[PDB]
Amino acid sequence: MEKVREIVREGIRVGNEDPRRIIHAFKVGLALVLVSSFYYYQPFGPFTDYFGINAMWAVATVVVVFEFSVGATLGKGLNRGVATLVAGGLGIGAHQLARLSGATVEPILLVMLVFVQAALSTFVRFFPWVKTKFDYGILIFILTFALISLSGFRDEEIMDLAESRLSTVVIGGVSCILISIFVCPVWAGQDLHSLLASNFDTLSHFLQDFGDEYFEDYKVVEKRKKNLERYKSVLDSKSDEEALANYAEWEPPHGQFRFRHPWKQYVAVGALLRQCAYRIDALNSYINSDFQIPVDIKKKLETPLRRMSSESGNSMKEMSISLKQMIKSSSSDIHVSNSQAACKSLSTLLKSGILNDVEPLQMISLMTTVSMLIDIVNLTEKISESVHELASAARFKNKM
Amino acid sequence: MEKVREIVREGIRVGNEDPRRIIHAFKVGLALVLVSSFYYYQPFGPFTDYFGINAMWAVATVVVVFEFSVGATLGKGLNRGVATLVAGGLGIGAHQLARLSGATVEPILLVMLVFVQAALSTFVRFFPWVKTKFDYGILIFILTFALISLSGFRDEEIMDLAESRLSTVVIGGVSCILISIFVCPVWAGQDLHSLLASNFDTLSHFLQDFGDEYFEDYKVVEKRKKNLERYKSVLDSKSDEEALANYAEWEPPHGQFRFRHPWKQYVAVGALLRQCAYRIDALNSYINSDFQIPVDIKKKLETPLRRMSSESGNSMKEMSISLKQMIKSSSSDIHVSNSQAACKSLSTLLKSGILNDVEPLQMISLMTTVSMLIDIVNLTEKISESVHELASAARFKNKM
Ligand SMILES: [Al+3]
Ligand SMILES: [Al+3]
Repeated sequence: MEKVREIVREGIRVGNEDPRRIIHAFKVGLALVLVSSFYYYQPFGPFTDYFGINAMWAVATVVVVFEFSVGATLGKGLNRGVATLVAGGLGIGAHQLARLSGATVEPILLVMLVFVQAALSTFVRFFPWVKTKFDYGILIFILTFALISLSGFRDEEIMDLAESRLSTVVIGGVSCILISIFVCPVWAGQDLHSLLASNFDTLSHFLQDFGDEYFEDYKVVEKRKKNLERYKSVLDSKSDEEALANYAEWEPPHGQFRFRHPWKQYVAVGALLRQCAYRIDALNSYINSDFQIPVDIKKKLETPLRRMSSESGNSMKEMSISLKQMIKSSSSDIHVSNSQAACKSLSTLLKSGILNDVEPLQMISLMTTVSMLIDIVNLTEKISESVHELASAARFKNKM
Repeated sequence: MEKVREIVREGIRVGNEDPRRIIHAFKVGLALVLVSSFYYYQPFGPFTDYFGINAMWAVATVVVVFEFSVGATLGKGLNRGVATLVAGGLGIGAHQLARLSGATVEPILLVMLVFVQAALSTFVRFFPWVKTKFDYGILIFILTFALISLSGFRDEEIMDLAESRLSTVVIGGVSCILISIFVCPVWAGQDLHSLLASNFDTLSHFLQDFGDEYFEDYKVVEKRKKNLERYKSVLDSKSDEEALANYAEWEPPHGQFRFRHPWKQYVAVGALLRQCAYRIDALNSYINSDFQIPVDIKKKLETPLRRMSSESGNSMKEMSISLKQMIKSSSSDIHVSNSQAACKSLSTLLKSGILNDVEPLQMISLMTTVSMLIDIVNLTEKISESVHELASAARFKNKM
């Protein structure tokens, strides 16, 4: 009874985190009902020959092929389709040759050709190009060749069997793709777009909050969560960006997104934000340490550090705003030039010799923080140029 | 002809990088030949009822289940086995109930139970626990229930069909696992162990080379590769560590490794090395910059920075040596205490005021480098304690 309560509240939070998981769970069952009723009630005619010979394979296709995104099922469906076509042609050819050879060497020769192909294709599944794009196609290539060659049929039956396999894969895959595209779509390109703009938002949050909280019992643990967990969620999402980009390359043009859309540029901007998260991680550790400088030693540098941190935070905020609405923007340029002027003001402040009355270990912590902020300012200048190049590549609208 | 040359040399380098890919490609074809000859020649008797009714499903199982590691195929095989057992029992039960209800409502009630289960299981595939361990088991659960419920057989035939499905999954999976375990094994626990010791080695390489090359046309690009690519290979391997740990939790005890072996501690030590790679990344950027300090300004600090960097490099080297031979070691403690004494010597050197005749922008770069080295020294102290706790958890041998 107790673990029943735990699993129903776990289901409650999994559904509450994204409700499109509930709609995807209904779309899978709808595709199963649609495919099974097509092969049972047989609408236009009582099809025979290869049409209604096998119908468990259509349900196998729909269960395997359906996926949460649109590019995920389109990738699985197109891989399964072309692999079944090619391996079906090679399977009919293998049965022709092995029948032509002999009558008792025929199971021997067929199992040797299956050994050779499997070995050949299992080695090709370690190539990096085939690994990132078409690994499932090579698996279905092995599978379909070994189904057709190692069956116990003959020169007509094999032909019917190959056609049946090809036709039931096409019907199951097309039913999956039409329900995926036309009911409630979950585009992976929109999820990559939203994940990028959310990452910009969390970094802007830390920069403004560092501009305040650098110069100050459960509230300490609350702000500990609010600082640490956000940029630590940025660092652990290299893989999510990689996966959504591989899916979003498969999708058709929808809405605002053009047919050609630069997803590799999205992963490049994600990598630059991860470098900013490295520097933000270093700052956080120093902030949370126990060895803290006396506060007025920071208060003699409190002006241009506040200006640098706040203006780079506003630059990240304006870039996230311009990516959420897909426009070309020029607010980030003004907020970047202000941080550049603040860095030059700090460089003229440091020659004034205001740090000649300070212990050098405090100077170690102080010059670490100044170096981290200068690095983050130059990094946000790079991300501003890169987001501008992404905004011209995707042909964002020119409204502003 | 030209792309043929390109693909054969790509195959040459893919085989040369790891030759166990060639042996795995032979093991897959051997499992296909073994399974197909078992179902064709039918050794002990001409089995009937459920034994030789279906034999394409054994080859489907062997193609899908076989994987490069040992824990990978053991995970796929055990997931497929228990999912086929449970969904077979529920499928026979569903056909019993739907036959008991009516005679014309029976296809309607069967397709509604398939809709409910698919919806129920596709929602559970978003849980994080089920996602990291048993996602393929839930997929085979959907598949086997929908094969048994949506067939056109009746009260005896269904029973034979369920048993046949269960028996051919067990035979294909056991043939895969015995060839995987008993021919040439590729253990994923040994690959995680070797990947950890290699990561320690690349970090030790950078620390010694930084101790030399901090104080100095294609040779510049050569050492650019030799510095940059190593620690950048450390940073991009969070996922590899995660995947090999999930596989290595499935494996039986082999050789030196005990039945209980702490793979989560391996991923914890990998995370601490990734923090060291963050700090090493910051140092590299400064080293490669164009704004360089005049060299004698570094040469007045050249002594304890050399001692700190070299002793932490020797500590990483001794930890990698002790992890390659699986012993408990005490060389890392002496090499850590030397770096601690060097840090205190630097702290007494900085109070002497040798940095009062230097421009403060040069002091910014200098105090950045000193802060990075102090952070790396304290980090290697943490990794030394954590590798000691891993070395007692796994009960390494006490030879030294
Ligand atoms: Al015909
Ligand atoms: Al019987």
